[PDB]
Amino acid sequence: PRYLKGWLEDVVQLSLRRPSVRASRQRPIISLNERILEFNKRNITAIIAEYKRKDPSGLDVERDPIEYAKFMERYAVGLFISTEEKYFNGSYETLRKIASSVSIPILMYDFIVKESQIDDAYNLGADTVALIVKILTERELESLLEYARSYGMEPLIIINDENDLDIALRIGARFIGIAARDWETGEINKENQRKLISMIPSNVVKVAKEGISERNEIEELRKLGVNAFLIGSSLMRNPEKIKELI
Repeated sequence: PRYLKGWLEDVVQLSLRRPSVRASRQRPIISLNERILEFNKRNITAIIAEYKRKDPSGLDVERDPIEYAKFMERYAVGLFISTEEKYFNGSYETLRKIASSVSIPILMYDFIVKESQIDDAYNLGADTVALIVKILTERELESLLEYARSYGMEPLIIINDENDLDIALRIGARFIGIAARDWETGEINKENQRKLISMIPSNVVKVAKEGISERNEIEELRKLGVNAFLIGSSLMRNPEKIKELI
C-alpha cells in the first residue's frame, strides 16, 4: 500500500492481517455496473444503499442486516456492505448472510490491499469490490483491478481528486466512484465532486459516492452524467426514504 498516516494507516495495517475465508460461491456474479446501465436505460433512478453499522463520522446503528437487505432488494440498484471491522463494525459473516438472502448486486466495501480480500469477496457472495486509489500504489491498483476482473467483477475505483482520476484512467478504470465528502478529514466539498465528475470520460460508469440526500440534487447530477448514487447514513436511519428518492 501507500505509506499513510492516522486512521487510514491503521485500517490498512488491519487489512493486511485479515484472515481469508474458504468457501464455495453458490451465487452467480450479478453485475452492479451492468444493472446500473439497465436502470439508466429504463429511466429508473439507480440508488446503491449502504449497510454499515458504524462509520468514522459517528454513525452508530443496530438493525437487522437481512431485513434491511430484503427491503432494499425491492428498490435499490445494489447494496454496498461494509466489512471493515474496527471503524465500520462490519464482518464477513454479515456479508455472507446478506448475499445468501437477496438477488441484487452486492459490493463489498473494505480497504482492499491484498488479493485474498478479493478472494474473500468472491467466496462470500459479493459481486464486486471497491478499490481506493489513495491507499494503493499504481502498480498495486492495476494488479488488483486485473485480479478482480479475472473473477468477472468490475471493481468500483474510488477517487478523491484529479491526481486519483489521472491514475484511474491510466489503469483503464471503467467504473468510478467520486467521493463528495472527504473520507478521512470529513470535509464536505460538492464543488470539487462536480468538477471531478465533469472530467470523467462518457464511457465510464460514474457513481456519486455519498454527498446526496434529496431528489432535486439527484436530477442535477444526473444531467451532469452521474449514473448512480451511493446513499448511506440517511437510509440506515430511515430505509423507506429510498422510495421518495426514486
